[PDB]
Amino acid sequence: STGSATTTPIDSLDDAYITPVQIGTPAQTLNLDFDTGSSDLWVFSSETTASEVDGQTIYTPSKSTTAKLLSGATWSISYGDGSSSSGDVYTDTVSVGGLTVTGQAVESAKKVSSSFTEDSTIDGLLGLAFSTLNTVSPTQQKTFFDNAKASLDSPVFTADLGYHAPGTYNFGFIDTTAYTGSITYTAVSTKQGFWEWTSTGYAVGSGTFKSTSIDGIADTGTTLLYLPATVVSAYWAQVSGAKSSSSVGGYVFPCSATLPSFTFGVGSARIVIPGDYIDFGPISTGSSSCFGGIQSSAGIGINIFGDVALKAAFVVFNGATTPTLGFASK
Repeated sequence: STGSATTTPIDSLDDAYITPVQIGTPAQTLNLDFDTGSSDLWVFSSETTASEVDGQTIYTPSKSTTAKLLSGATWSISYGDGSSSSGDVYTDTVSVGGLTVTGQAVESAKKVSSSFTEDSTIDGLLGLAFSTLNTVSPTQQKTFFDNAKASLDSPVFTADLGYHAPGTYNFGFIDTTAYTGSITYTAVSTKQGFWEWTSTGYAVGSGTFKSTSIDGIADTGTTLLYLPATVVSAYWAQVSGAKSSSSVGGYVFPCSATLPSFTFGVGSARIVIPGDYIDFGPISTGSSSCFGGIQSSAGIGINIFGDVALKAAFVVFNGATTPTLGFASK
């Protein structure tokens, strides 16, 4: 089997992407944030504290003839941005782009933190990291991809995120029309539960490539590109007036600037992020200070190849017995 679904930016900055997902019988369609940096499929629901729902579409398990309470199971998750959610668990039928999994754990939120409530466009998350990170207790649950893998034509999914435009998540096949050149594959460590790999270096604009190993994660659920402070300083030093602002929380730059591109290495191959992809717009409405798309990871503990980086490539998440990542230009 295969599946193919369109993923759409939630706003004019590409802050996140939502993909329609069918849950239950008859189908209830929710728009979920596919997140290769976490491993829980959780939704706003009829159980969510009413004051914490503000415009989202909810899953109502009592209206699904295929829903079953997973007795005793609870979940609770906290993300790198400080947001969180928790609740109980049902199993139900879940379909993405024509690909159906029966018995998928659907984690029903009883509580969500303010940033989730405040974002009316995201009805939940669909985790695509390794199932060892799933938070369900006392019996850990598998991701949608893990449950689907054996049925897929090939044990892979691909992320093709657009710049200010829709893109595609495919399951079970590699669309050879969706990229240019060849796909370069690189080793993955699953020891932390992430799609963790080592970039071979970077360049700023037309500058020379610096060969240096940068360990990080391919994370569709993080907006920006977080890299070591040395790399990020080298980038922003090429932008007149750019500076790190402790009050804003990162590098800002004059909105009048034209930004240089940023290249990262994948083996001997190179992925170029155009300068425009690094512009996240005014820090507050009407400001002439703009927020940068490349930021320091120094306070995180891990480097993160988020959407800013991933949207410049066609990315293969290869879930073969030994997982690997593939990157192609497009």
